[PDB]
Amino acid sequence: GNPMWERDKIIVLGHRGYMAKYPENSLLSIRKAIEAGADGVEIDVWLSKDNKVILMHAETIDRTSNLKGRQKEMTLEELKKANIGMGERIPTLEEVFEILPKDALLNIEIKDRDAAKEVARIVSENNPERVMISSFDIEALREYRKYDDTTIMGLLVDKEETVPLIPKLKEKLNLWSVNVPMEAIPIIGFEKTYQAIKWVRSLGLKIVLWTEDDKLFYVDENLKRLLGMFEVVIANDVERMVSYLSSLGIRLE
Repeated sequence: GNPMWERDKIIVLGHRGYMAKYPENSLLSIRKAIEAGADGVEIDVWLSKDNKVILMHAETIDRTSNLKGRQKEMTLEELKKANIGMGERIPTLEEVFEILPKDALLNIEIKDRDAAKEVARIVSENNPERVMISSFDIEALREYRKYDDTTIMGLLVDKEETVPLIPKLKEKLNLWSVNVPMEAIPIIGFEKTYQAIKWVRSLGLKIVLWTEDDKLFYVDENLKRLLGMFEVVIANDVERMVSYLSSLGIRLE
């Protein structure tokens, strides 16, 4: 189907660019991720008051920037006025596609269903084959699918009750993957998590693994025990992940 995401090699993306070492959701972290050997990056996007797709994880700029405010209620000039760490400014999605290699993977996490239209447009101009759209918000995935029905799409899951719904969401939304947090292993148990992933894969879905704490990849060799059950890992520390996967012999470089 899609040779950019369907590989025999494990895909490594940097979480918010490279948030273990550089400012999150910044243009600097993105370049740094690619140079450390990431296949690409995951970013969080919202829609600004004046209709620009901007990168930011939280619903306010309090925590990562020196200013305050809800970015949905602000314009792009007011936002390019923040410092998000190391002199970086809040980037727009267009700036991200300018910075990235034209072949580099981009996992856009839509945090704002209002952004779906603009995200689909920008994406159609910038080589969609290398884009994955994901969201915890099903209505954001649904809205995205009104504009673009071919781009690779992943459902992010943070609640146990979403899992039985996956077969129907797969059909409603033409899902390629389910994006699973490593935190599920402690919270619901390793074996339950394993069986759940096995079941999702039996539906013909691929698996993206993410986490808020890269320790959870390495403790109790959680990721090693899942070898063969994931296509993509989203790592806060790209260098550590690339080395680790090299050390297992499964991913070159």
